[PDB]
Amino acid sequence: HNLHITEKLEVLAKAYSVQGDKWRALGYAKAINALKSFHKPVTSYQEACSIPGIGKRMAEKIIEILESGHLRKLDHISESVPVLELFSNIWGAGTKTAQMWYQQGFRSLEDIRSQASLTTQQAIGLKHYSDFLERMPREEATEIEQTVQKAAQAFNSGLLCVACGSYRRGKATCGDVDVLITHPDGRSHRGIFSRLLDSLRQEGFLTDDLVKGETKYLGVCRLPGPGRRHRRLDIIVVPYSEFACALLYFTGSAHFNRSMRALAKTKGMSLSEHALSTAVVNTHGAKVGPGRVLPTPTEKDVFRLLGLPYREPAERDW
DNA sequence: CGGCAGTACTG
DNA sequence: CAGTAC
DNA sequence: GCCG
Ligand SMILES: Nc1ccn([C@H]2C[C@H](O)[C@@H](COP(=O)(O)OP(=O)(O)OP(=O)(O)O)O2)c(=O)n1
Ligand SMILES: [Ca+2]
Ligand code: NA
Ligand code: NA
Repeated sequence: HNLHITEKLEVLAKAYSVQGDKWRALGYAKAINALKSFHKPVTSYQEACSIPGIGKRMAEKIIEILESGHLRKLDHISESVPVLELFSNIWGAGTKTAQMWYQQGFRSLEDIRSQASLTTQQAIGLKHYSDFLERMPREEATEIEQTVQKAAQAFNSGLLCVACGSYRRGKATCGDVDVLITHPDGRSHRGIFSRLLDSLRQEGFLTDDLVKGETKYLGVCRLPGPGRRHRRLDIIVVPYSEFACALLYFTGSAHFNRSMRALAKTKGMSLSEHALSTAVVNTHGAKVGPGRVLPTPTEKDVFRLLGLPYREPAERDW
């Protein structure tokens, strides 16, 4: 493996990310992930400059670690970065909020609890700071999925409930659970949140609400009994016609999703959680021209329409 | 030069 | 709207 | 940061 250039680069990428330089961190993340899974430990520059996701600047960076075992840029990391990471790991606080709290003199979560002004969402995030940093065993995700299914199938036994994300990709542990709900009849999915969430609330299962939209719920749940932790839970209701694209999107991974949107763009197509469709119309779309929705009854058709072989969820774990 | 996704909340 | 998240 |  490459673990003597990546380890240095990953410290720079984190500092860029927590300081809000989202695009530079992207390029670092890609270039790093390239190094991770390369067959060979890289030897020198051409080898580098001739790599996908490694350009002149990164190439220069790559030889320093090769030539010197050190990269000078690592000596100019702001002392703020660890605190910014601490603050942005609060659900609901991002880089802008973290930088403002830092500028205001806050340095610890005790400072935040006692003096910061917090949104409803950030207060819930703070209250579950440790829990939301933990992963749950996939068997607990199954229990959470079944709790949603049981509550849903009580109002309409036709409803289909599927846990996506890292659960559907087969991982041993899961950061949170994303439950997708549809109905093959095409309509009965509409307006089920009021009853479903009221039902899950009457349990004591749902403990906090983060986002209560018309098709999307983001909140916090806890199963009964001792030794249970609070978990992040999303519930997304989609029409049956979008089910394939929604399953793909919410199964991820997020890096797999990014690669698929890029591949779709090469074919003049758009890929979202709602549809695979023909482009609107320079770059980043056009002003007029809605585009056509391509028929995607199953996940397999999205791959096919992109000219790609079907990948089971476990093989999307990029 | 400029995209690297578009949309959904929240306030 | 800006910020955050998916 | 990467890329076209
Ligand atoms: N920035 C993001 C965030 C999410 N997603 C999609 C793909 C993810 O798989 C899915 C669910 O979001 P999560 O953050 O829960 O993704 P995972 O379940 O894969 O995260 P984890 O590895 O912790 O399990 O939404 C995306 O495309 N882009
Ligand atoms: Ca998840
Ligand atoms: Na956060
Ligand atoms: Na999630």
